[PDB]
Amino acid sequence: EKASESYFMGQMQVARTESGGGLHLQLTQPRANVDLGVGFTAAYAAAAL
Amino acid sequence: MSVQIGNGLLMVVAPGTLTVGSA
Amino acid sequence: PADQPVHNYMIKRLDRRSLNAAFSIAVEALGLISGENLDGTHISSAMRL
Repeated sequence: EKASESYFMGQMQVARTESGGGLHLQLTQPRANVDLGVGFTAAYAAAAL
Repeated sequence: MSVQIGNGLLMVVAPGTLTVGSA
Repeated sequence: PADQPVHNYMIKRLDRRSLNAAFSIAVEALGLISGENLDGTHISSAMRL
């Protein structure tokens, strides 16, 4: 639908670890969401097979 | 708009090894 | 019985997810980038590039 999901994106965080002489970076981005329509807002049909 | 001045900080903490060994 | 106009009050709770991708880096490449394995030669520039 026109706007069927509230969706929030966080601030990206990076965290490493010196495992074997070389860095090992691990990027991470927290994010959360919530529906924002009373009643149903999406539906599928299962056409083919 | 996300990459390397805190990913700056992050990689090259590198050129510091003594932090000398002597009092 | 003539129904009186009904009201209500409903709330909704967020859900929290995440994402993460990672990438490593070799052990001697790390010496090449910083400069501790760099030599004032004509080859090591090529490897650093």
